[PDB]
Amino acid sequence: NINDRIKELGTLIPKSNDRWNKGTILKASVDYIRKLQREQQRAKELENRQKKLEHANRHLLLRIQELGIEDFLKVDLRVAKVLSAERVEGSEKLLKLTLSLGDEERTVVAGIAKYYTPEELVGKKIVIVANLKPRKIFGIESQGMILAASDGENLSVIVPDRDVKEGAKLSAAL
Amino acid sequence: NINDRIKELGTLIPNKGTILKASVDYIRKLQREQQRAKELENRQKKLEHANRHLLLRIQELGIEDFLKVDLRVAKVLSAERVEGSEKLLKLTLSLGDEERTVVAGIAKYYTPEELVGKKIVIVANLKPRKIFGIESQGMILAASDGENLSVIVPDRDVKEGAKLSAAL
Repeated sequence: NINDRIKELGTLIPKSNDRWNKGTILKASVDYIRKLQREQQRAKELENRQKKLEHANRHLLLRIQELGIEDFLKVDLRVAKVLSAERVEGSEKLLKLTLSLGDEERTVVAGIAKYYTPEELVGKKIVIVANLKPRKIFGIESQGMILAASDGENLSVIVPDRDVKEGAKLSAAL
Repeated sequence: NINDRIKELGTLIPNKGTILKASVDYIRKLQREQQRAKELENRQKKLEHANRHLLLRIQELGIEDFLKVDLRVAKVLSAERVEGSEKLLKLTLSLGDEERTVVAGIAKYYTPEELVGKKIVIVANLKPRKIFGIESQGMILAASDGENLSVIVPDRDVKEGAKLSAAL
């Protein structure tokens, strides 16, 4: 009832290595508590610095990843229209896209051959990066590049919600 | 003292058996919450590394951003006030190799007579911006305090078109 609980306090209290009375085993208790009280309060004050540092770290990712208008304007995203698509012989991954920006016709290469059929591409309004650097592929020049979104399993080209005249430049204005 | 110091345990936690039994609970609780702090004290060890890596990255990012700016000394060749505007000055500037044209908004703070001839620091790479009829290839550095506008000039004399460099 009482002595067992005081004896229990003896178990939780660290090794005394000293007399086993009743008051002594109770004295250490208020000592133990007071110390633990001090520790947690010092640790609790420390945690506030960690959170203050937590946000501070995040806020530094924003700063380092910030885009800016002018940097963005250097990237020219425009809606295109597919004219034809043919599978490349000797490759089960590449498709040669013929695109229409209204005025300029472009030749792009895409890896969606497994995920996309030429028949379903013709007529589709896909978004591309026109400015993007040509990378010679299979002895063929890929003028501009195609935007994609991949989970690894699922491949997806990008499309405007409504239909729009081919060639429209994507803006972030208002 | 036994009862009085037990009573002290009453002031500790925010009937003799009740608070005694309420003490072991406070103990067991504290014996857990402290065991966590030792992990959170090692958590904040990794967050110390994070701040370290990001700053050095920002530092490198900061230095890289500076070298993008090609600060070059130019020499005013002409200065004529723009017509219909009381704030603009079209300035022809020799850099020693090619004479660029630059508009400056320092009309109210300067006379063309006092200006012409002085070797001033400008921003070279700055994109050419057309300002009502003139194609300014770069822009000039001017300090403003609200009371005084001041163009920027090297302390000693140096060859025109010199590349203003910071140390590193």
